[PDB]
Amino acid sequence: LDNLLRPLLATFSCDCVADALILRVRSELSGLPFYWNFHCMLASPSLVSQHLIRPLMGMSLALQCQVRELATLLHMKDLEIQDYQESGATLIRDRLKTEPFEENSFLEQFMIEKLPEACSIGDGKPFVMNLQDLYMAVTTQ
Amino acid sequence: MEELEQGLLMQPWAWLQLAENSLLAKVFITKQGYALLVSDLQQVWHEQVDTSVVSQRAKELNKRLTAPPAAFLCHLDNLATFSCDCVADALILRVRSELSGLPFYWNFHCMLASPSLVSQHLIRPLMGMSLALQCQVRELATLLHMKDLEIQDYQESGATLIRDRLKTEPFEENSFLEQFMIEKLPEACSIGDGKPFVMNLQDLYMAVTTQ
Amino acid sequence: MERKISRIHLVSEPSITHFLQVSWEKTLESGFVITLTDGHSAWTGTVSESEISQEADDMAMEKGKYVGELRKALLSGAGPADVYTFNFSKESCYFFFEKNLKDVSFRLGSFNLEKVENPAEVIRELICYCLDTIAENQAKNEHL
Repeated sequence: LDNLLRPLLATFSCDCVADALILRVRSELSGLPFYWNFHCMLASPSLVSQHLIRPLMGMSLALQCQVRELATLLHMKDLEIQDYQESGATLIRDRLKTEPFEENSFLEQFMIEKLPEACSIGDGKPFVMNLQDLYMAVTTQ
Repeated sequence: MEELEQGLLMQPWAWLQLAENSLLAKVFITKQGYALLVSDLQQVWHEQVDTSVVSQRAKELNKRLTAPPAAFLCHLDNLATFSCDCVADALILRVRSELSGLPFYWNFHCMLASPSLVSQHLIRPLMGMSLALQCQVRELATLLHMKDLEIQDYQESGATLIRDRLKTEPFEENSFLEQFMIEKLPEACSIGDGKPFVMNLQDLYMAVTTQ
Repeated sequence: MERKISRIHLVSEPSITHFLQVSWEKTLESGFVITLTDGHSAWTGTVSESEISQEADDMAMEKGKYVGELRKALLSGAGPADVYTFNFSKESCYFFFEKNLKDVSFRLGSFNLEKVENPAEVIRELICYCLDTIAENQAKNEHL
């Protein structure tokens, strides 16, 4: 079961009976057919808090701190290009001039233009690819 | 009442100072009734109420202190002393307020929220917020990389720095995570009492729910 | 014993000023006799110790603080913030009174009155006391 699931995280099927989820495995262990059913109840509010709500909230806070630290980083790069143009008495190839960063306008452009797809829950797919190394870290912490 | 639920999905979370702990609460009030979702960051609780329940429960809690339902609701919209018990899983939330120069009582009869509303009001929004915040990190990291291409053009031809304290190191995202994870993550991911959540994330909460 | 005459308006009757007379033994908290009149007719009734305890327990407040609200309503003790409102059928003789805030009137209590049989006479007594009482506080004032 471990060696079957590790690469994938054979065939599977998913059936609900009242509150309970059954996950069915058809595969082969040796050349012979292997069958399993997982029998899952609804997770308790403890588990959902510990595995989902709390870590997901702790990730959003830490990511908000990332955005803050990247905004102070951005402004510190804007003081630096200013110090070149304004007093460091020089120019560039022009094709690379960035706009001065302001997090108010960064957020308003982000939230009109990019939010519709960015917060897409979808298949949960992109959460497992983009966010897990943060998830493991937040949970440890 | 369907519009009360719809308002609720898109209301932000407030933070409540009990004597006993704190709570997080999102509420939507109209003249029609209210809907409320509460959490202590371990559990979640729900109530929805129309004006029929308002004038009955207020006449019980406040025997002779008459009003139309909508005037009580209007005062709760102002939002006092908070206490609670979990009795079974009624988080009964007991609220003492001042209105008309009279002490007032409301008790919220909050049952364990359904897993479906926990999904719609927390997990899905909170996930959607983490993905959106990560796209903001991604766009600040492209913006930081773009400002380095710009600043490297200066470093490539003439253009010395004057103020000997304006230097930026070249932005690199893996190492910015590495330092954050040791120096910043302990504090920043701490749930605490949920005041960090209500203080800085409610705009994104409101946006992601409306998306 | 103490009494206190107070001027009020019924919501039934905007332009008619009514007079409430309350009469009790120094603590209003110990219960009281109450009279209403409108210059044309009169009505009377009574309230008691355990009723006022129960009625403050009824609103979850400290007794004495609730007696405060009763002084202020019934005895003209209204602070600058306080507006009070009076309701009465003369037919049923059901009284009730209230305070106005929150864009509402809030009930503060209810009485069974009875229509009084000698209207002009309790009126006569009532206003003679008033002529006298003005005159007593006047004589103290002159000296000061």
